[PDB]
Amino acid sequence: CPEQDKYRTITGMCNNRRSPTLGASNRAFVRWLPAEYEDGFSLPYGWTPGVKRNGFPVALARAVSNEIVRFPTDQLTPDQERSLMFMQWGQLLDHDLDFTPEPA
Amino acid sequence: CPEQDKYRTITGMCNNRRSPTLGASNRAFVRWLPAEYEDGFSLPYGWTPGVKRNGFPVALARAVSNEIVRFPTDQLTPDQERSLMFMQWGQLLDHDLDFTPEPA
Amino acid sequence: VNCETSCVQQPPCFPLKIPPNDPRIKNQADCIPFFRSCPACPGSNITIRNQINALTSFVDASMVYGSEEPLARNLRNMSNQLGLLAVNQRFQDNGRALLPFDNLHDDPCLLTNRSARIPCFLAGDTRSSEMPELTSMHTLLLREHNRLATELKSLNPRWDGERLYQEARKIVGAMVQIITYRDYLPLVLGPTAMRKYLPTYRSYNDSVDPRIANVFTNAFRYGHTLIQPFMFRLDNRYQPMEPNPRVPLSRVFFASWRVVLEGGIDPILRGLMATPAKLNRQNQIAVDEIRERLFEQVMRIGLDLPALNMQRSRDHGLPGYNAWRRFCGLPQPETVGQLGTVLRNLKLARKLMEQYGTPNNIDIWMGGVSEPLKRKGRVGPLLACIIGTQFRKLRDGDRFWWENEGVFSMQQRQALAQISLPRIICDNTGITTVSKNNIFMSNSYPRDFVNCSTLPALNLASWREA
Amino acid sequence: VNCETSCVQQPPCFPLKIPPNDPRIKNQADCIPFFRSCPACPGSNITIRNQINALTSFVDASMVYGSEEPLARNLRNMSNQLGLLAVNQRFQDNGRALLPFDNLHDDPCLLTNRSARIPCFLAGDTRSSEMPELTSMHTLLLREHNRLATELKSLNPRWDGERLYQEARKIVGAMVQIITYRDYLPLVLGPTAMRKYLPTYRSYNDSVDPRIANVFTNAFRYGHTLIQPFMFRLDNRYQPMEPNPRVPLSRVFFASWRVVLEGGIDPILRGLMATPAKLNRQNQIAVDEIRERLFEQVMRIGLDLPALNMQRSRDHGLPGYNAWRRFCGLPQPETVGQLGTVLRNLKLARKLMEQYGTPNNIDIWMGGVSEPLKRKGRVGPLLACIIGTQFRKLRDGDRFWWENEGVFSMQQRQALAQISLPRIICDNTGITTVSKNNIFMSNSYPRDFVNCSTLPALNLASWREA
Ligand SMILES: *[C@@H]1O[C@H](CO[C@@H]2O[C@@H](C)[C@@H](O)[C@@H](O)[C@@H]2O)[C@@H](O[C@@H]2O[C@H](CO)[C@@H](O[C@@H]3O[C@H](CO[C@H]4O[C@H](CO)[C@@H](O)[C@H](O)[C@@H]4O)[C@@H](O)[C@H](O[C@H]4O[C@H](CO)[C@@H](O)[C@H](O)[C@@H]4O)[C@@H]3O)[C@H](O)[C@H]2NC(C)=O)[C@H](O)[C@H]1NC(C)=O
Ligand SMILES: *[C@@H]1O[C@H](CO[C@@H]2O[C@@H](C)[C@@H](O)[C@@H](O)[C@@H]2O)[C@@H](O[C@@H]2O[C@H](CO)[C@@H](O[C@@H]3O[C@H](CO[C@H]4O[C@H](CO)[C@@H](O)[C@H](O)[C@@H]4O)[C@@H](O)[C@H](O[C@H]4O[C@H](CO)[C@@H](O)[C@H](O)[C@@H]4O)[C@@H]3O)[C@H](O)[C@H]2NC(C)=O)[C@H](O)[C@H]1NC(C)=O
Ligand code: HEM
Ligand code: HEM
Ligand SMILES: *[C@@H]1O[C@H](CO)[C@@H](O)[C@H](O)[C@H]1NC(C)=O
Ligand SMILES: *[C@@H]1O[C@H](CO)[C@@H](O)[C@H](O)[C@H]1NC(C)=O
Ligand SMILES: *[C@@H]1O[C@H](CO)[C@@H](O)[C@H](O)[C@H]1NC(C)=O
Ligand SMILES: *[C@@H]1O[C@H](CO)[C@@H](O)[C@H](O)[C@H]1NC(C)=O
Ligand SMILES: [C-]#N
Ligand SMILES: [C-]#N
Ligand SMILES: [C-]#N
Ligand SMILES: [C-]#N
Ligand SMILES: [Ca+2]
Ligand SMILES: [Ca+2]
Ligand SMILES: [Cl-]
Ligand SMILES: [Cl-]
Repeated sequence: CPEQDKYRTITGMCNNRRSPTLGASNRAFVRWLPAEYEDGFSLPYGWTPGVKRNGFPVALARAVSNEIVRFPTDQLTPDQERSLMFMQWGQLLDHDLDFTPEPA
Repeated sequence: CPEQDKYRTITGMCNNRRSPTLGASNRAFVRWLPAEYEDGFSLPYGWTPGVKRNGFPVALARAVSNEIVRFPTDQLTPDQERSLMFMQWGQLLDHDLDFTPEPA
Repeated sequence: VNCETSCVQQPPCFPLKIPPNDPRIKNQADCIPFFRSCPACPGSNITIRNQINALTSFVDASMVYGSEEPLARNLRNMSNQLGLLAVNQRFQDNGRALLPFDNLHDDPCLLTNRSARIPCFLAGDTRSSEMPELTSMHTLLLREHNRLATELKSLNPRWDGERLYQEARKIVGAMVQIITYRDYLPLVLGPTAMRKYLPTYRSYNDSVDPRIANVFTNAFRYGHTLIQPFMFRLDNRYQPMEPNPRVPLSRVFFASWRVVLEGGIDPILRGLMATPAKLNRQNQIAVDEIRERLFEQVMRIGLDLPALNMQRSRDHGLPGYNAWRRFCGLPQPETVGQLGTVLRNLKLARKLMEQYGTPNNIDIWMGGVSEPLKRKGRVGPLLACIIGTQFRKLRDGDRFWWENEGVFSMQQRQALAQISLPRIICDNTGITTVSKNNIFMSNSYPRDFVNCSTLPALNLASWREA
Repeated sequence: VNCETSCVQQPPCFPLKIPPNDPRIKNQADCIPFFRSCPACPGSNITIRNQINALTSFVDASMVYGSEEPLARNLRNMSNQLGLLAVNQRFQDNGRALLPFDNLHDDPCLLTNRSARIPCFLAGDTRSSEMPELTSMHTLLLREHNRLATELKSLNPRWDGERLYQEARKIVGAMVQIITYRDYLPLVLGPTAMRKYLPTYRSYNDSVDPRIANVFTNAFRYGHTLIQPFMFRLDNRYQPMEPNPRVPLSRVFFASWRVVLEGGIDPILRGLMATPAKLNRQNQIAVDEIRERLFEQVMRIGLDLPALNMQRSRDHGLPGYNAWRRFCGLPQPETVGQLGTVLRNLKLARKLMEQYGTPNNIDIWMGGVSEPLKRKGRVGPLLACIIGTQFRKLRDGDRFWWENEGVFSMQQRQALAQISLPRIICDNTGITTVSKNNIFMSNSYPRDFVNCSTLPALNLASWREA
């Protein structure tokens, strides 16, 4: 890292001079809690048939969505104190913060 | 991880049910602070000629030992309140807690 | 195994299985496509699998400039010394700039309308075209950079292309920071959580880890609960712009052709300002436009965003609801009755217990968006904690935070305190009447609107090198 | 390549450079051998390099039993159903068991005395032969395991080999926990840091991360400052055991032939009990037996333990002194004057600044062992914080902690509270006079010593299966 600079690097590298990659692009996320995988280190809960999580069957994500999230659109409540721009800035800001790559 | 168990596994696996590798052998250490490497991710300070650490030259480990650690052996002060067993239990205990492997 | 065309569960695919009596997918041999997030250390039997952030965590407008050097270079107009970002060479929006087109192998935007042949847009981030409202925001910031570079060139004649680009980029970054922390976050968190997690800024602390936490990538998806089922477009007098003022969201995803051929970003920006967001209620969590018909036009089957969020948290090995509550110092309900009290909703607690068996296993997004919203906020205690904690780190651990001493002069900071999203819209579009501040609260025309001529522009005088 | 036979700095080596005018290594172009610790994710350009713990972090006597399944099985006597650990088949120590020999490729123990041909010992941990005093402790616990298994077999005739082994192993692990937390840690940390970092145990907490922290591997090396330059051996009346009662440490490293051919573990254990440890003082930090002559008989030149500790911290990417002071909530000295105040030694502060330039760069081990010792403790505030913090996590985060509900019965817990190292020595050796508790403080014969016959045996009645 340069002893002195004038602007941000494009990758975020060198923002933190003691630990140059912190906040820089193409680096693993930090973990605020230890990860919880079916095998302890790699497989996601719900991977292996019949394997429970913490004493209970893993609920299908699509089943949770159908039973708890799904609702009749005519019931929609327009937020009287928020604009749709509130939603949009949120997504734009998200896209300044994180993108988690996947294989093509 | 078995629903119930009566004894520790040999690897330490399954001690923590939610994250079964925690405390288990042949896993990375946890970091209490982000790592500080010359390039930010791998090379140790003292690796590349001329690369300072935070504005100052990297002090040779051997120079620090010579200038600060070295002392006349006949000046050794016996601890009137600790046995050498206190030294030895510490090493024995250390060998229950950690061994950082190296290539042969 | 092709995760998009097969339902076989093999690396790197983790397809979502279909439950019996599904309201849409009656064939249980089908599935919802899902690719596992790339592992930070592929094939390791030592490391606990982690995922990768391809962007800079800092609030530095990397969605405008890029987070990698080749891209950042390609997004720049290198044909002169004006320090501008490259603009579309084939199309304009009423004489104004559009983002350049991208060159993608399998362009999804092309599939949203075969005969229009409008590819996806090229931006600092790869998702600029995911919805036309987002593209409009990207396009707005691209224009503001070029507008800033132009004024700067007049004030400082000696500044070369590089200097102008960096100075305009530095201003845009501070604008994103100001709009986000001054206007946006207080309305997300509410007053109490805002004061608790974002106390008054002191200065840069190089011991504050600024990385995005893996959990934040799923928790901040709370915004999915704010999504309306339509894209609303309004004409210059804020009336439904004919003949298609309310397009179903399932026909706008990656529909870049709508920006180019259906009136530019003005109708879209006016729609965002004068239409209410959707409110998150405990039995009105997220709409079927994203729950049943997500990306329906650009693939074999419509996805389910809420379900993907939950499958993603599992892919990422994220702890369940009670573990995150504990992390946050919040009580951890163990019975349906205790969960009922925490959610102030017994009926929702029962549904969650029927699905999960225990509050320990509730997936973080589901548990987070299930909590009652904090007063004057749009997230509950758990999400407020995760989101508030993340943004304080992105602020305090950023050496280039706009208020950090040395980044801007005192007069430059005084000038920047006058910026606003409404003004930026005024400076870069044909829109002459915009929302009163706070733009994120105002949503009713004409009650909440004012003339652009009443909003003082950013005064760049203190940027004079003289 | 061989990091032991050349000074080329290339993977996986990181040789220690030599300062001009070194009092021992006169050719400045040479070096001290050093292999970089194995990376958790080999060759990655995404991950931040981290190191690996080959052992279980729990205080579970894994140095006796092994931390990997094949080894654990090989350490056991599978010739019968007695649940015993295998013992040496070629040599005994006055009729008592010795650890079996290992089968190593370049066995370092054979080099310490070429004519004796005694290889290194096989134990749960690979370092059992590093010094004979360590070997004696490993041998002591192996015998105690077999002693326990034998008694449990009389108590419970129907218990098979697996049951007897597991039950004995369980008691041994509990013994190591009690000696460590009841007798050892209080004398390391002092009463004040003991109360702060290790408050009364309440319950197993499955949210406490029990992993060893990278910094602890270096911080717990504070113990190197305790090492005396000799191995002391004493006869049955605690008088020097001729003809060699004081052997220079540089001739006992990996000297497994001394345990086998020079009187077994009894003279060694007596020496550990009746000899003072070395006291750490600010101008008497570590002896030349380890600083100039470490592993002299098995390396091309003598190594320097203090220097290796510092090079290891850099290999591991560990933050400097002030970052750890900050992590611990301790003031961070920024000037030589401030450092002088913190260390209560301006002379030492000046020396550290001449070497490091800034207290921000002082290596964790060096800065840690430089701090003045806490009252009735043998580490300063920084090391107390790191060490205390670690042991609380190993206690609270261990589902098999001896005091955890369901591990032992109340009556078994009452029996275990009576165990002590002096009694364990009495039960497994020919020594009939041992130290008064606390064994780690007691160090002067006959003043601090008592007859083994005054110490009650561990009562195993409550292990009888009704
Ligand atoms: C079981 O043990 C759990 C772990 O406890 C730790 O380790 C043991 C060995 C003890 O030493 C213990 O003292 C340690 O805390 C324990 O859970 C822990 O509980 C604490 C207290 O609630 C949690 O702290 C809170 O954290 C949140 C989240 O931010 C934290 O993480 C980020 C990211 O790393 C850091 O940057 C932050 O500094 C935090 O460390 C904070 O928001 C919160 O602070 C805010 O609220 C408090 C209270 O109003 C205010 O005083 C503050 O100013 C803030 O406004 C706390 O700091 C901790 O996260 C949590 N850890 C885990 C792993 O869950 C649990 O309580 C124990 N249970 C029992 C029954 O013993
Ligand atoms: C610059 O920022 C630093 C980071 O601060 C955090 O993030 C920012 C954004 C804020 O949210 C801030 O509030 C956060 O704390 C900051 O350094 C931090 O300072 C705190 C307080 O001194 C440190 O906490 C102390 O930690 C030690 C070590 O244990 C910790 O880590 C382990 C391992 O992960 C956990 O298991 C523990 O739960 C702790 O989290 C503790 O020993 C100590 O607690 C003990 O002492 C206190 C005080 O007597 C008692 O009340 C307790 O009961 C214990 O006896 C503290 O919890 C924190 O480690 C440190 N972080 C870093 C990275 O250094 C710094 O102060 C900021 N500077 C300025 C000028 O703002
Ligand atoms: C007989 C006394 C001791 C030694 C001989 C000895 C030697 C070492 C060596 C060679 C290392 C590695 C140095 C390097 O980094 O290349 C080392 C590491 C550790 N020690 Fe040592 N040690 C002796 C005695 C002690 C005592 C009394 C300790 C604690 C009270 C102590 C601790 C440690 C620790 C924790 C390590 C790191 C272990 C790991 O591999 O993770 N040592 N010591
Ligand atoms: C136009 C509105 C929005 C979408 C369309 C949309 C879509 C997604 C999709 C497809 C994902 C990935 C799902 C998966 O895990 O497979 C997704 C991820 C994230 N979002 Fe989305 N989102 C829209 C809108 C929002 C809003 C308003 C957000 C926040 C206020 C928001 C956030 C996020 C986040 C942080 C992610 C993860 C990003 C990453 O890859 O790290 N979204 N969204
Ligand atoms: C670069 O800038 C000039 C001047 O504004 C403009 O005419 C040209 O089209 C721009 N090129 C690109 C690729 O944007
Ligand atoms: C597709 O784009 C064309 C312009 O080429 C437009 O006329 C048509 O209406 C669009 N299709 C739909 C279904 O809107
Ligand atoms: C196994 O136990 C028997 C009986 O104690 C003993 O004779 C034999 O030597 C032991 N074998 C090993 C390898 O220790
Ligand atoms: C080596 O061991 C033999 C016994 O095998 C012993 O007689 C000799 O003294 C030892 N060598 C040294 C240098 O002590
Ligand atoms: C969402 N992107
Ligand atoms: C020390 N080992
Ligand atoms: C592209 N223009
Ligand atoms: C070897 N026995
Ligand atoms: Ca960014
Ligand atoms: Ca262990
Ligand atoms: Cl996380
Ligand atoms: Cl660490």
